[PDB]
Amino acid sequence: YQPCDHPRQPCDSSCPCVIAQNFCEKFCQCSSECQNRFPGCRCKAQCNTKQCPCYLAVRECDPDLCLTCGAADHWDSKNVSCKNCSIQRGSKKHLLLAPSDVAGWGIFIKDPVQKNEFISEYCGEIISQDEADRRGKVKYMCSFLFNLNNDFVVDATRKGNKIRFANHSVNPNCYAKVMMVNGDHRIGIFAKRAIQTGEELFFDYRYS
Ligand SMILES: [Zn+2]
Ligand SMILES: [Zn+2]
Ligand SMILES: [Zn+2]
Ligand SMILES: [Zn+2]
Ligand SMILES: [Zn+2]
Ligand SMILES: [Zn+2]
Repeated sequence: YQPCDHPRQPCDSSCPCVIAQNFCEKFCQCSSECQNRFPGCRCKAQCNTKQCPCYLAVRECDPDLCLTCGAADHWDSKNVSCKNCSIQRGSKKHLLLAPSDVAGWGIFIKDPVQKNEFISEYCGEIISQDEADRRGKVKYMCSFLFNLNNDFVVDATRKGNKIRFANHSVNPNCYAKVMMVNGDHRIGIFAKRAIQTGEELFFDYRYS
């Protein structure tokens, strides 16, 4: 997002964040106490349903703001209380790269997953469709990209992780969410429906 910077002035009717109806983010130059900043949550635990303000706003919990859910207990890795810090923590479901049951190379999940559960971060560079076109004109052995939306693309060619091998389908069982993660947009992969162990993962490359 576009950070605001209006020294010695609050984030009022003249602040571009307030005008564009967006929260001020980590890199905005307003006070830490800016009323237009995201308040975080005060959940008991989990943070993986619409009852969590962070989850509802497509944001991971912030260790400096989400002080009660377990987001600040960053040293813990087992049966974690906040289920909305996985991208930050580098946690993912166990995945297997193997020949696809359809064709080429595929991804198989090794843990059962519920509808809308987080699977893995999809690593890569978020680039504009203009930079994606520029790259596609001029290359590597094999490139890995998908469309996030009408303006942005994720290129996993230079900075990807295993999940980049998950095949395309117009009837996918996975989807991507562009999420706010400690001031940065990062891509999360979630189950579209409940998936059982051993199932091949697919997502729609046209849009997610
Ligand atoms: Zn502002
Ligand atoms: Zn701002
Ligand atoms: Zn502000
Ligand atoms: Zn929460
Ligand atoms: Zn939170
Ligand atoms: Zn949380």
